[PDB]
Amino acid sequence: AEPGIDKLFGMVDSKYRLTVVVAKRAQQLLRHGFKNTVLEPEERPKMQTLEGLFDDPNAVTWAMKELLTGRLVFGENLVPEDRLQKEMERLYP
Amino acid sequence: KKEVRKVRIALASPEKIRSWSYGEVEKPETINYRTLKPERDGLFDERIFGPIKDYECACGKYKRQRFEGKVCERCGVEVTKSIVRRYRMGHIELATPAAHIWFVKDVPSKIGT
Amino acid sequence: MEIKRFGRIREVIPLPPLTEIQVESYRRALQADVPPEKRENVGIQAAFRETFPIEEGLVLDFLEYRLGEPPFPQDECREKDLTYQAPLYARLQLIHKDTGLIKEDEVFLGHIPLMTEDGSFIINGADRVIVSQIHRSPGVYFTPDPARPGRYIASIIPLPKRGPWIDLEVEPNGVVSMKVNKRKFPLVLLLRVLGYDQETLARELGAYGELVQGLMDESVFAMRPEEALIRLFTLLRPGDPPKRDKAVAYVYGLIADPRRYDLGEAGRYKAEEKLGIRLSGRTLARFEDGEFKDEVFLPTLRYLFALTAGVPGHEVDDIDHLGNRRIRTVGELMTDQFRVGLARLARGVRERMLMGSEDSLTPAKLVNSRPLEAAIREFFSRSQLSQFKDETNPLSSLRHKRRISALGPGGLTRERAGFDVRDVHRTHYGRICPVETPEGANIGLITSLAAYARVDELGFIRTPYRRVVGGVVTDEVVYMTATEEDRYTIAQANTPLEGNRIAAERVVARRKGEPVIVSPEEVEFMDVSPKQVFSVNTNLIPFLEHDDANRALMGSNMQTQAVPLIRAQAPVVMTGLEERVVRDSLAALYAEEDGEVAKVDGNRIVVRYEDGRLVEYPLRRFYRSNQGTALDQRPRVVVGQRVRKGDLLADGPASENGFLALGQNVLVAIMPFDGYNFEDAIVISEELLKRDFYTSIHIERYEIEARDTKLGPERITRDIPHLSEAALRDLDEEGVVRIGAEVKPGDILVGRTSFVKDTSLRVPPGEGGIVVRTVRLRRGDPGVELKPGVREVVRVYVAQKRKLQVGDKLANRHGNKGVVAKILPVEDMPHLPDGTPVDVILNPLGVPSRMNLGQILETHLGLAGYFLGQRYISPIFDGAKEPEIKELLAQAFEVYFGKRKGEGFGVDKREVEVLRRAEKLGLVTPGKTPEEQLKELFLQGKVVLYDGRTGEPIEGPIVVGQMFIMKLYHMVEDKMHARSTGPYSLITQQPLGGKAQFGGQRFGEMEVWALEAYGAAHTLQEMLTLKSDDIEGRNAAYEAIIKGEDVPEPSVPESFRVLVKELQALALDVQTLDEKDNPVDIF
Amino acid sequence: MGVTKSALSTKSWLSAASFQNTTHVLTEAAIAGKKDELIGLKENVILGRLIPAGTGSDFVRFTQVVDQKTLKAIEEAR
Amino acid sequence: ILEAVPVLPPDLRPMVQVDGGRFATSDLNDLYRRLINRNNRLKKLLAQGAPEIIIRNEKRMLQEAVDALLDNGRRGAPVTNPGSDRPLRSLTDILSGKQGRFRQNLLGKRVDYSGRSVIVVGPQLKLHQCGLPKRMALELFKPFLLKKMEEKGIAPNVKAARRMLERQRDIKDEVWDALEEVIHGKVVLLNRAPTLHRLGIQAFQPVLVEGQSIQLHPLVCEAFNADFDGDQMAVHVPLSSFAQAEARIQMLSAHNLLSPASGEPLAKPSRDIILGLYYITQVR
Amino acid sequence: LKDLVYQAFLRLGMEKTARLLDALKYYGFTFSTTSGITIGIDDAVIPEEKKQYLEEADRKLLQIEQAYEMGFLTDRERYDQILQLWTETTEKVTQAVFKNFEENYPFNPLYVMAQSGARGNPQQIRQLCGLRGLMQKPSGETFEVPVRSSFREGLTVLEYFISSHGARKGGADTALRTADSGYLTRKLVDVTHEIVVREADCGTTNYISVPLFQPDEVTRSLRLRKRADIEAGLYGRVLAREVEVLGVRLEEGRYLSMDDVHLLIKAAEAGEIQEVPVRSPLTCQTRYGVCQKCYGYDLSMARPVSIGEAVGIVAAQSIGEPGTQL
DNA sequence: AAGAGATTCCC
RNA sequence: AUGUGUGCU
DNA sequence: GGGAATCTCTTCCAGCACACAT
Ligand SMILES: [Mg+2]
Ligand SMILES: [Zn+2]
Ligand SMILES: [Zn+2]
Repeated sequence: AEPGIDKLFGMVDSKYRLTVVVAKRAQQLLRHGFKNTVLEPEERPKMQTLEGLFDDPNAVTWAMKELLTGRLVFGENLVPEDRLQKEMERLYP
Repeated sequence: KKEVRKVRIALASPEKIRSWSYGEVEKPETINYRTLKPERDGLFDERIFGPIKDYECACGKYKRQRFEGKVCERCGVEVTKSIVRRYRMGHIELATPAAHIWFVKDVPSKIGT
Repeated sequence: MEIKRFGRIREVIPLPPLTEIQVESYRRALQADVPPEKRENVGIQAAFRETFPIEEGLVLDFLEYRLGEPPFPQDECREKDLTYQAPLYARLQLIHKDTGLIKEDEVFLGHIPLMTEDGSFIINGADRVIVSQIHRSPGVYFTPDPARPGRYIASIIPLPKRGPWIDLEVEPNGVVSMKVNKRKFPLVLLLRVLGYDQETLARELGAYGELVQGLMDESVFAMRPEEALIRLFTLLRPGDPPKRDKAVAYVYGLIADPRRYDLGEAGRYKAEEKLGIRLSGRTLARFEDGEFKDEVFLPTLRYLFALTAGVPGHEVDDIDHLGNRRIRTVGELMTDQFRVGLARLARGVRERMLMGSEDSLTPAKLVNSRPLEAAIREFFSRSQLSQFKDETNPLSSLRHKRRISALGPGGLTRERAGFDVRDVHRTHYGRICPVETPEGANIGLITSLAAYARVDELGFIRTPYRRVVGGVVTDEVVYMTATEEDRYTIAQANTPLEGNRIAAERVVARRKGEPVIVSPEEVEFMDVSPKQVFSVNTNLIPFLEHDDANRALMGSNMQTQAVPLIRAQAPVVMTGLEERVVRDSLAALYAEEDGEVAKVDGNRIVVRYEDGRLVEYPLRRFYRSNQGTALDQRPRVVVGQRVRKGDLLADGPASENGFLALGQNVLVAIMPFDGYNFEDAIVISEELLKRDFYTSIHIERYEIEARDTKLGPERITRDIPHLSEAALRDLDEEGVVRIGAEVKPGDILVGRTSFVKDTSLRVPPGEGGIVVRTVRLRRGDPGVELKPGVREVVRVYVAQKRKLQVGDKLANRHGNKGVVAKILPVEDMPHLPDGTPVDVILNPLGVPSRMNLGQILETHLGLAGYFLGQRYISPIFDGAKEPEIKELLAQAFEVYFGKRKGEGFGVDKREVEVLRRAEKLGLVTPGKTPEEQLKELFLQGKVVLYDGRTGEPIEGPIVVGQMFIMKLYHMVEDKMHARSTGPYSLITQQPLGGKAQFGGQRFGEMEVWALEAYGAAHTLQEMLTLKSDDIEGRNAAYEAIIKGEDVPEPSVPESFRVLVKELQALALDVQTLDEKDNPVDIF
Repeated sequence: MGVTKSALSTKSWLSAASFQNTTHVLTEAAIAGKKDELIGLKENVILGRLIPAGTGSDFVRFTQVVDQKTLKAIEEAR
Repeated sequence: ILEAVPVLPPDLRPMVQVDGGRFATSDLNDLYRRLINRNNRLKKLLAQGAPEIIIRNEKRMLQEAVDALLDNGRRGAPVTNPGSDRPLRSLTDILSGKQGRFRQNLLGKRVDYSGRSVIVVGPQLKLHQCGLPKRMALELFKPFLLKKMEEKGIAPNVKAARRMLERQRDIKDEVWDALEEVIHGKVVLLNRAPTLHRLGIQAFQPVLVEGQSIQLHPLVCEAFNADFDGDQMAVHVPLSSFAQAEARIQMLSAHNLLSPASGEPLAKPSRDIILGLYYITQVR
Repeated sequence: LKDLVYQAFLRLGMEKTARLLDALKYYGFTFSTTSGITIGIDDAVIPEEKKQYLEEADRKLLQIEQAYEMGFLTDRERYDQILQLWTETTEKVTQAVFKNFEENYPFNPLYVMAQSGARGNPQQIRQLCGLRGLMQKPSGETFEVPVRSSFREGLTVLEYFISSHGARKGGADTALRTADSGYLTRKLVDVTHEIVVREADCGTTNYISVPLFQPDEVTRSLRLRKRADIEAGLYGRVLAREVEVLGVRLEEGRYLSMDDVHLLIKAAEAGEIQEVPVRSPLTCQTRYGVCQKCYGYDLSMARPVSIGEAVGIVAAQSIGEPGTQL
């Protein structure tokens, strides 16, 4: 099983909506620095060798455990296309 | 025009035939056995099709990326990689008109009907 | 060791030489044995005088023939890509119409492959073999009319494919229709060709069924002697009426189209012994004075009326009665092709008469070397009928020779007609195994010959039957044909007998192929032994009567892939054939004559023949099998010992002291274990690895060619142009790597270059191992082929020994296939109260659903076997039974338990608990003593077992014992792929190649459909381009991951932009409109 | 009409171009400017674009996700 | 009637050196060759003289030659001089056929990052995961492992790391641990032999197990009909994070616990499981 | 266990039922090794009444046979007579097998397998202890002499031979159709790939009434439709107009779970509703596609079908997979 | 190669 | 790169 | 104008393998 998927599949209209959401989140989370995460202080995914999942092992794990909390919001039309891309590379390294 | 939606198929006039063409294959020449460079304005010439090399031209007045969308003054070589070669068409101006056998040989004669 | 047989049916005759169908056929097929004046007209010789006296001034004649000294020996052919053939000489003279007789004996008009004493012909440097065929025996037959159950139709089959297909049908109207080629016509006209008068005909046919009216007539139509020809031609061959028909006569005559099956053999014996009475010549043409004569046509008509009327002695032919189906043996296939070649040779000699200069022209102007060549050449190398000799072990090879096929030259069997033909017909009893047929698709079309069964020249299988005198069984063995078997009443071999006299009031018998229980008198014959029903592989299965037919199939088809194990064991429970198997299969080497031992070397055994002769024997250690296994002979007698004639001297690749050893005798406990024996997967002791129980020896042959290209002559040198001396530490010879070295995936095997970049030969991603032999065929080659352009080849024999690992395929004789799952160490393995662990763990859930109780029984006997140290011989249906096995078990128990009872130990607390539970189970009887309870359990093959990893006893007794288990020819390392990014092809960007990577896995419509079904558009698209044929994006991803960034998707689909270009090539225009109809750039 | 007689004549000529005789599928549609509504799967798969279903469905494909830290920064200049 | 003949781009017709100096030229080059040989022989011909036989026969020759380029085979069969009696794969043939540009992507295409092996029970692992041998894991995840090896004190940079994994005895603890650090939540696709229904391919999370064969969970056997007696299963890796996302959500085994055919659990207890359970819940 | 998993699925969830599953997979194994369930030669306990069930058969046929020789019945008639004789004999012996266990040997290693969902099959267990029935002749007929023995005891030479006839046919029936696996799925996919659920709801209100009564068992006798069929013609679907029955009102346009169908059948047993109104792809509006309400449930689970599912492909495959089993 | 469809010829 | 053949699924 | 016959074109199946041959 995966981190509380029944909450997820229900959190959206179509099950594929969730896939696209998780995906694009992981993408912009990896591309614009792994710092625009919305749950990095204590409630954050971790690993086993050291505890170094705090940095950048998996991009999807983070998305799935991110949406679990009401920190983000999906939708069809929310932000103008170009502007989003630009300001997402501005506000982060 | 950024989102490809649907595709249509139709016959092409001489004009539209030549429109995708960037020059005429006026020779039956392929490649010299010695100089692997293209031959006499035939099938592989950089003038009609594209530069056999990457971003570099024929002679070598312009060689790098800085002048990306520029054509040389003395020889016409505008350059992307070995892709522009593989994406540009040439043509052949037949002496006497010839009909497309596709429309001739068929179960229903597209022209004989 | 030692042996105890149970079988009490006296095999009154030993089993015939197994590879005889391949050998005897070939020897009789040519007069190379006996002098060219001796007998044996048939085979090659026959083929001669069929197309030999080619009358025109052209009259050749058969003036003897001889050949048979090969270009190169048995093993040198195998190494140099040649054929163990012999040049064909054959003496040929010419006689002109006028005077003068010019002769020139030997003409190098081609070659002809010889056969090893085992039954294989080394063609094109590869051991190949031709199987036997089954088809309808060419003759006259009477089968019912398809749509009309009222009348019947005749039949005249004559092979080959060229040669008419004649049917005779009494058309419901009344008139009789001749069917030739396909067309029909009034048969009475052809009757008139042969010079029949209305009267004579009216007599002969008129005899009984008035139906003669149907044909006797045609007064206006049949009142002309030789005009019936002139008219038949008009109505059959739409053309000109001169003498062309008087010549087509010959075509429905002799020599040509109809069958040349000798005067007295096939056509004769078949015809007479079945129908009619007489045959006057191979086929139907006696033409004294141009006139015609016939003998078959009239009995065919006579028999037709007889059947389609009253009862002149029951006239019903059965299409697959087997007494109607010949078996084309190897020698027949060969001689047939030889005839085919001689035919075109004859066409040439006909053609050349017009290009003759003067008179003489015997040697050089006429007889050439192409038709015979084309005949004998394309056959052994292109025929669907000849294949790779399956040499997994000697037994498998033995099977592959004795197998019969239907699939053949097209003229007989097709690959689009089955389901009905494949089924076990009645007459296959004793002649063909109803079990051996290889499973899966194409099933039933391939059936091995039964054990005691053997071809009788005529083609039909013959069964050994013991005839009986009234009430006493005769010690006479008559080999009967299917057509003759049904004409009697035969008893089973299980029938109670006193010496040779029946001892039961009711005898189980079979009439015309059906169970009927009769009296001791009506017996006239008897089955020799129940071993005659099955093909030897099925005869290798103990307690066969206790296995399902489906299971026994696989069981009989498992041996055919039993990898020869370095330390192999003979079965602990066998049938008795093994010892014969190894000797008839030419596995090991036996003694030829009585005497003592001279020199037991690991390379030779010298023998003391009492006739002052010591003959030399090679013992051959590592000879790569055709399959990939290894063939080893290891000595078995010590220096200074007296041997006997026919006694072994060494062991074959699959023999232990002269028995068939195709695997191991491991102590198996049948019980569920964690999940490790889920399905048919098999748990295994680590112990078996510690004492190398399952270990093979494979030799992968690599190669390279030195083609002399013009841009730059390729050449082999001990020089690798670019980097390290470390890689050349193995390169000993100048170009060749050393022998005895260790090569690994990526190691350099051969060094050579071409136009200077390195194009050498390295070890593929699979595995190398240890080099054992290196062959090199230079330009100065003492008589070899060598491919065009190539200057010299370099082949390497890299051997390696592989142990039983997780993933290898394991199975038995009873038929249980199954992979190995986990190799639990010795500690945490089920072990008896005695310090003895178990070797293999089989899931019981695999037993009931397939009904193969055989394993259970071999295990039961295997218990007594393990504790008494003695194997057993249990024949097919006269093998062991319950009272016997239980009895022996009772004996072994005394050892297994008495040892403890004496030693100062007794009934363990655990044993007590297990017994207590076994009571409520209902295996033991309540009331006895613990020792007696354990005795009862030990009788049923069951016994207390400890968990091993806990020490808690498995609450419930389970059956343990030593069963026979082989390792199958499949392994894992043979099938292993794991490449991420590697070679592609210039011609196609789809990845494949074995340089440093294996090969990209195939993606079919069935996979794409699954990904599509899920809705994984990204994974699918990524699969169809990014990791396949799109090159632009391939390196995009490959660069991306290198830096640790996400895989970039492809913005512009590649296969689209290419197709646009391809579609614009023609007069077609591909316009990629926008959402609201506007042209959109793609580039 | 049967399954195969049906599928043999889908308007999506991209499909029939694959299985059926290519030359006639292209010829018959070339004369009459046939707009291939790139809707069918097998249709849209020959090309290489993502497939018209699942994670590629129009209903889903065009979707965006952001957090408050960016939602605000965008909220300002809007 | 086209009076101008469009010529295909170069690389779509690769005049390419293969080996030893052997030149594979797509037959389209040899087809465009004679078209020019007759074209310029017709145009030049109108200039000098103008015989009806010569010129008209020439027109027929042209009309034939261009047809050869378009649809080869409708009129005899143009062949390269005695050596190959094959007709040249014309433009019409570069499409229609099993190996074309319509049947192309639909059924073919050999994947890149992939493999296969013999199936074995995987008792000690859950539906979420599966047993995959070490060697496979290293090879399949070569590049990820490279980068992460650069992230740690395992290798200087990319190239030196590529040279690190070159020979088979170089694989040290460092590399393996890093290799576990590259996967984690990463999921792989496992394919069956004849794949038939949707559940024919299941995603699992790789577990670096020894041995050599692929280890698979018992329950999903009945799913894509797999028995342990010598069968072969394949394996891929959804590289893109989008592909990873869809794979571990809709293609994962633990999330597909019902058959799309009918509302029946297709991961129910099976051969051994049931026997064990039934044995312990009955009365005496 | 299967039904338990199905219920716990739609009750406890998906990710949970996974864990339940693996718990079963663990414990069941671990216990199956402690049980000691094995297969011995004695384990296949032969029924006690064998000799009598045969005796009363033999002493029966002996009479019937005579009736032929006297000239009472015809050829065909006695052929069918022996048929009925052994047809009933084997079936009766089977009961002796399955009862001998249940009575005297409750925990029979061969019994517990065939009983629970483990390997094993009724008529198969009949073959090990009881006797094999009459086998098939090469043609469509049957041998008038059945294999009167069992695999446990010695199955005789000739008997094996007469069983081989059907035994080989089996292979053809399965192996000749291992290749047909790619044929039906192919044909169906070609006409379906265009279909995908890419809609929320359509503007139509057309339905079908899936009948709850099979009219055609005997001549013309109306009666309850099969326990199975109804379930697959009503599960996870959508109504077109509210229908109240047993005492609870079913919502309009409601995604019926299995229990909905259950209580519906119960209500139909009393004489309430003969049919049920339902949305189906058969009557959608979407040209290329099918909407959400029209399709229904299935999404590898019991959820409303997601918007954008590749339904056509899935359906084609689900009709294709068990094609070869025919 | 075998089956189906289309075209041509004869009634 | 296609055909023949066998082996396994 | 219709019907029958003959010729031509198209379909030609689940996966891997090992082989050989052209
Ligand atoms: Mg299998
Ligand atoms: Zn320049
Ligand atoms: Zn709808």
